[PDB]
Amino acid sequence: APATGGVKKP
Amino acid sequence: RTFDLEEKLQTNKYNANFVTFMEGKDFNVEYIQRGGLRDPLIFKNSDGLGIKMPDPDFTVNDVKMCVGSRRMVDVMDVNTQKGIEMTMAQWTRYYETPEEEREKLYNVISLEFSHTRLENMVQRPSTVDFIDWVDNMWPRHLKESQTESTNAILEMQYPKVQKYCLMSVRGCYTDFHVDFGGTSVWYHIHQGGKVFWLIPPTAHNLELYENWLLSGKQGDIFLGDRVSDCQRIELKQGYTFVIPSGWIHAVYTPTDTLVFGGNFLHSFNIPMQLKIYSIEDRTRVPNKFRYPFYYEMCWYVLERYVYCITNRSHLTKDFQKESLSMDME
Amino acid sequence: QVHLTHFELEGLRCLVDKLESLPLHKKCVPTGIEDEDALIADVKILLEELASSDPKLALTGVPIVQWP
Ligand SMILES: [Fe+3]
Repeated sequence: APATGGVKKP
Repeated sequence: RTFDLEEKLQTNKYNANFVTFMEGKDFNVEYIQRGGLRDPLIFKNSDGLGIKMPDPDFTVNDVKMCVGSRRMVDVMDVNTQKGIEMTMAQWTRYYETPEEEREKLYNVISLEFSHTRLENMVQRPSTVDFIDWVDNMWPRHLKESQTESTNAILEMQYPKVQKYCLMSVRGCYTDFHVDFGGTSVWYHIHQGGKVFWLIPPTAHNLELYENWLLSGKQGDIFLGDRVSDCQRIELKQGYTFVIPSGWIHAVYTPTDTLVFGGNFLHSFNIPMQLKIYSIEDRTRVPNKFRYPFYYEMCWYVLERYVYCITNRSHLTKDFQKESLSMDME
Repeated sequence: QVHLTHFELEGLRCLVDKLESLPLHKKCVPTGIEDEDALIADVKILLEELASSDPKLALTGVPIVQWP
């Protein structure tokens, strides 16, 4: 479960 | 949802006049200095913008080939507005499935393809390069060190949010929202078309928006109906759309569409950018859906202005030498 | 005397007021910054001296922040 960022979602 | 999306597309009540239609060569730094980029802009053609786009018949499979077949992508379940995850090969497989055979409506709006083969095929409007905080504020040697093409946070060396590939099938809907960090957005329709509901970031509407989030009943209320002024605007193929900071918008996909776009922070509407960030804070938006290194970028902005004006640096000696080494290139 | 737009003067003010009042566990001072307290001090001085920038002369058509 690698952390991510800058994901576009409402 | 409980509201009827169909009538929301038919009615003429959303006849507010917010959007400004412009010529590309009029979209320069002086314009931003004059207006502060407060108004939604549409460029019916590309002339003067300085953008670069892939072949007009570019396919989703071509997108897969350029980013990698095993590249994991964030997919949106339209019915629930939740998020799932699949490979680009799996996504391509779904997108290539005939319209009447798709078991479900899926939407990909978060494919950041910087540092892939796709990167150099798509170019931002030139003016954005002059004002984007990532290109002018963030330490250059850090950004240039980026190798990871995905948005994994541990490998991210800078706000990787400049180039997005959005792939939407006919019928896709994105509910009302404000892009992370209060970022402004450039939006180019490569193939297809989009339908936008626009709401101005007034104090009353931002409060309405926030309570609408905390309400949790976002699928039971069409936000454009409970504001005084909303505009429904249709974007066509070849159009470029620029969304100012803080503007609440929903989007519908009337046909299979391929869109390239990106977000950016600038120095001409910092207050609104900070406004939107605090809303994210109060509404408990998970960090994965937020602007990466937001406050770090803010600190770097203050340093640049102070140095560019007074010639006094507040970076470490090592960081000053890193920059000095790049000035001699 | 450089000339900043009122958009920038107003924005920089909110920035320093914001970054200055964040608690330590929320400040997020980047690794590249040396003395964030000193940086904050110079910004207030800068804004004080730039408070009377002429709006017209500010429309230069080129950003104050650019790489050498
Ligand atoms: Fe958006």
